Amino acid sequence: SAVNQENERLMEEYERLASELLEWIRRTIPWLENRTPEKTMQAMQKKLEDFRDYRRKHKPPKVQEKCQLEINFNTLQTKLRISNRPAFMPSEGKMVSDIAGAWQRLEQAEKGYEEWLLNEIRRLERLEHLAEKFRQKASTHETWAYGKEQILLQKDYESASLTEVRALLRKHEAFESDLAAHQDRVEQIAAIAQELNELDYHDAVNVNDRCQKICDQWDRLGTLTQKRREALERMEKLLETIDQLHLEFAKRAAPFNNWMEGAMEDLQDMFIVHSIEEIQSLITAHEQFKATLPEADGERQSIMAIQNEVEKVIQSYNIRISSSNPYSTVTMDELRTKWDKVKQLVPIRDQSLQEELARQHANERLRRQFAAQANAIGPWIQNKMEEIARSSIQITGALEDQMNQLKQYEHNIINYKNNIDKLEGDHQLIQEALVFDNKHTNYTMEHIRVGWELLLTTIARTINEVETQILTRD
Amino acid sequence: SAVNQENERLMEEYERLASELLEWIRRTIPWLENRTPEKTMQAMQKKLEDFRDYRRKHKPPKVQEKCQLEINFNTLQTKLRISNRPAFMPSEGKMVSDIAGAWQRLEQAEKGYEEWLLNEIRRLERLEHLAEKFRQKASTHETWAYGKEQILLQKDYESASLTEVRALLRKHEAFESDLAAHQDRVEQIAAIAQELNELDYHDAVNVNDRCQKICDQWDRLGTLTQKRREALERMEKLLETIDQLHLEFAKRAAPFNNWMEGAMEDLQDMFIVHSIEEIQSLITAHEQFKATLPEADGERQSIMAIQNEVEKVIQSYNIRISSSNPYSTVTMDELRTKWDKVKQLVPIRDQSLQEELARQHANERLRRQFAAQANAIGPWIQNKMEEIARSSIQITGALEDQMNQLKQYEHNIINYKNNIDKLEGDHQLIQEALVFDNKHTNYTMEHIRVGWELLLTTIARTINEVETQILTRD
Amino acid sequence: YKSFNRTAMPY
Amino acid sequence: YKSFNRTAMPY
Repeated sequence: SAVNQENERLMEEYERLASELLEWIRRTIPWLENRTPEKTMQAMQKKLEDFRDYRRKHKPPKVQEKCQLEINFNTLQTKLRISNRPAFMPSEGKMVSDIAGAWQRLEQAEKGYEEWLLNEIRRLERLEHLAEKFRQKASTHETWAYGKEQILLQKDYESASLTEVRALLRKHEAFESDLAAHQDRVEQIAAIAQELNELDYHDAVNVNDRCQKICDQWDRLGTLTQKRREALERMEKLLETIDQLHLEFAKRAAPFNNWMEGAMEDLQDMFIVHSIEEIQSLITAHEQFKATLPEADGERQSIMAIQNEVEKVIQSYNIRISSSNPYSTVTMDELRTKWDKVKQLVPIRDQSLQEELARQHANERLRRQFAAQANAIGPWIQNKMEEIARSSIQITGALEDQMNQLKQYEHNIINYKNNIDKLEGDHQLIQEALVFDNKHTNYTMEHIRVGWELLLTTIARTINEVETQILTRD
Repeated sequence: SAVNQENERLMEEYERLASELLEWIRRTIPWLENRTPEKTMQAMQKKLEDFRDYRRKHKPPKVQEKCQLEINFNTLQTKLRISNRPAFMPSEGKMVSDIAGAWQRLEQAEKGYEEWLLNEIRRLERLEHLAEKFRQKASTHETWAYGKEQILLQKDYESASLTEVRALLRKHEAFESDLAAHQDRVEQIAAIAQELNELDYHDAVNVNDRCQKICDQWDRLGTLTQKRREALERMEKLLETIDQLHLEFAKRAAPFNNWMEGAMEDLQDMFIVHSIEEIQSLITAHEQFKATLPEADGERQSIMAIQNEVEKVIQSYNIRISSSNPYSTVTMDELRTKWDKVKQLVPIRDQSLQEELARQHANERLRRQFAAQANAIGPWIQNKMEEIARSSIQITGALEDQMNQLKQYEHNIINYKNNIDKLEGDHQLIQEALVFDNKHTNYTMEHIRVGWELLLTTIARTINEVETQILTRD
Repeated sequence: YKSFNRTAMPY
Repeated sequence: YKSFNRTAMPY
């Protein structure tokens, strides 16, 4: 029984060594069937080294310890066959058929533990980079649009001029180019939030919201930029059409104000004419002007229809600003009151022209009645002088027959005295009216005056000469 | 002596009647030789009626009274010839020869009294109308130019914009047309003062001055209007050339600010590449950008040379106004400090690109040394397994000759254990560097792991199988 | 004698 | 795996 005790200390070796690796195989099987991922990537990096130490340090001894127990069994069962001893049966379930099933399930548990950790850290690696690139991109574009909505809402242009509105439009033009450059920024952030949605980020709850808030603001900026452009282009086209009317207003306001201011001097301009044609020519030129009054009144209405159009523009489009012309110093009141003064002066000029026409007619009436008498008295005296000249020489030697004719001529002259007095009145009236230019007659009052003064001097002369010749002859 | 007393009462009649008309002829001769004109026209109008009453009322009796005394003489001297009485000789100088000389000088005094009064009132009439037309014209044009000189002096445009200066120029354009319409007004007043100078107005002393003052102001207005136009056209052409530079500034400021603001994101943009070509392609595109830095720096200098030109314009022409751009929100400081930030980020991007290139090179260095061992250990184990497979079947029936070869293969495997441990280190290092994509080899650590684990399991198996076959054969 | 008398300019 | 990595736009 010396060899009988050797087998007892070798069969308990297989029983103790089987429990040594079965207690290890039963403690690592729940760990190998874990497959529950961790949140951080660093945790899975350690979990791969935990599997690595198992694969290069704890599995190599157990691989050898699997067939080592099989080595001891395929020798111990040959020892109890040579000296034909009772065969060994292991306790509870520490048998060869049983241990093979534990390693068959352990090698079935790790049929993808390395491949699970690798493609979990492969996914985790992309999630960790995309998470920080999202925070980077969504903050640089978050901060860009701080205040962008409120500035787009500004209604400053409601009281701006065509200069400030065009300048505003060029500033707004530049912001549109600035906006365009960020389309690819929000396009990128939308795709980063989609890749972080597909890869299942732990905080994709707040990324779906933080990205939709940014993408929703972008929709607001697109429309707001076109709505402010719609208001700036409308304000630009309202002040542009107001300037077209303010330039066209000033264009015809000055020529008309110069014509009106000029016509006021000419309507009052004093004059003095001594010819009936001299006054007529003034009426000829004044009645020519009287004809260009509906012609210029039509122009006056047209010029006012242009400043009434600018008040209509501000009213219809409700863009309450100063309807004053910054080009012309000619007001609508000036064109109303100045015109009334010009129309008021026309009957004054007509009245003063016709009163001078009446004067020239009265002056010519006096010239005509003076010439009728002068061209009858003048030649009557020249013929009465020639009658006396012929009657004062030779004839019948009888003085008494020439004394009859001399006292007859004397009576002819007495009867004509009244007709001379007529001319003195009409002469006084011509010079009282301030006329001295008589074209119808050649004789003046003085030429008749001397003819009559000669006529009476030479009748009494030749009468006294015949009276002395009658006495100095007895 | 009854007829002797009749001649005494008839000779004293001629002596008394001669003194009656000689006292009249001597009182009217100084009046007839007056010819001293009066100031007013109304005074000469009366002076003509004074001559008229003399010509139609006081000369007609004296004409008859001249020859009436001659009638009495040429009868009285025939009476003292019939009854031969002493001839009559008039006292002092009341003789026939003497009275003829008084009337010869009286008719010589009035040889132009009517013609002097007529052409004095003819001249006076024009002087009286021209005097009131001068006062009318010189007051309407005096009042027109009240303040015209001071307004022309206004230096308001020194702080006006291109809008206000063009508008000012259109207002000034209108005043030039207003000025032109009054050239014929001052031309007329100059001719009225010349006609009042030729006709000798009593107050032509003050008309020569009052007209030269008005004509002197006109000379001032002509030059002043062209001097203010010279200043308005200069201000218009200075602000016009400043706007050409402010539009050209904004034109290239936004594209450059968008490029600069865009390049700042791309210089910091994070990335992760796992290929040596993946990193190379980034350096390819970054070094392309590094080449368009003198290209855009030249553009940056050109854009700044345009805002330095507007400061040069205000300085050279001394028209101190705001040199700020009302078109672009891009300041010169923005273009200086933003550029410095872009140049500061280039070595950061170069540093971070090259550090990742070093990583990719180190990762490929590890891939290459792992594949060199795997593509040598893998095929060595597959050839050691095939050697044992051939050595474990048939051969010499002697087990001891196969037991020699089995324990020889065993030594070959022991000597190779270190070479396997090498791969475990380099495998750990590849996954420690986060690499899993090895293209050079087909085998992973696990494929070598199972080959070695099979190799030791099947050496001890076939060794124990030969050991049982040596014992169960005696 | 010269004429200084003016007439309004028709439009 | 897609590439999100961006490169600076040359002028």
